[PDB]
Formats: sequence, structure tokens, C-alpha cells
Amino acid sequence: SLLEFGKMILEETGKLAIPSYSSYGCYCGWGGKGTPKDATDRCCFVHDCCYGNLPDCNPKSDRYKYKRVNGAIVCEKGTSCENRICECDKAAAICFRQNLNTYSKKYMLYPDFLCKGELKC
Ligand SMILES: CC(C)NC[C@@H](O)COc1ccc(CC(N)=O)cc1
Repeated sequence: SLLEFGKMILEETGKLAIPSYSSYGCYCGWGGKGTPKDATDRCCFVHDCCYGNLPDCNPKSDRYKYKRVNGAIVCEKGTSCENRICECDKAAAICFRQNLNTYSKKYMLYPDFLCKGELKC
């Protein structure tokens, strides 16, 4: 759920999900339309797509358990949905960490009309 995802993000990047990754670019937060603005925005695009592969799961509210094995994020056994949701979140958290260097404040609160383009999962 958002609770685990938010904790994962903070632990990985030192940034709080809200407001750092909740209104960034075209896909971090709202999701919607267009072409991803940068690497961080692409991480959210892929994350949206990952959730998109789980039509009968409820990623925002279904809680999962995860632990740290000397740095590495390890998803613990739960229901199949919980396992898959955790893998999606884990990938996003790592992706955010991998692209922290290019994270740009100019993409925060990015306006909707500037999100144009075509990009299928
Ligand atoms: C706690 C606050 C007030 N509530 C807003 C809450 O809905 C969190 O906002 C969100 C919801 C969903 C997303 C996209 C994602 N992380 O997959 C990013 C940010």
C-alpha cells in the first residue's frame, strides 16, 4: 500500500514521497497522459505500467511486508497480489535512487497541459 511505498521511497532517497514524488512530471502522482519528462518520471511511468499488470489487485490499499537484508529490499511472502505489488514498488524505489542525480525541482507541480504524447506500456 501507499504506506509501505512511501516508507520505501524515504529509506531509498531521503526524500518524502509527498511532495517530492506525488506531483512530479507527467506520471509521478496523477499518472494520466503524455511522454515522461525525465528518468525519474520514467520510473513512475513503468511503476504505473507495473500496477497496470495487476487489474484484480488493489496496490494503494493492500499492505505487504518487506525487510532489509543489508541494504537490499526483500519482499516477504504474502498473497500473490501482495507479492506482486511489492515487486513493483521495490523496482520503483530503486529506480528513484538510481536517478536521484537528475531529479529536477522544475518538474514539481508540473502542469497538465504540458503532458502530451503517446506511450504505451
Ligand atoms: C496523505 C495525503 C494527504 N493523501 C494523498 C495520498 O493519496 C497519497 O498521494 C499519492 C497517491 C498515489 C501516487 C502514485 C503511486 N505512488 O503509485 C502518489 C501519491
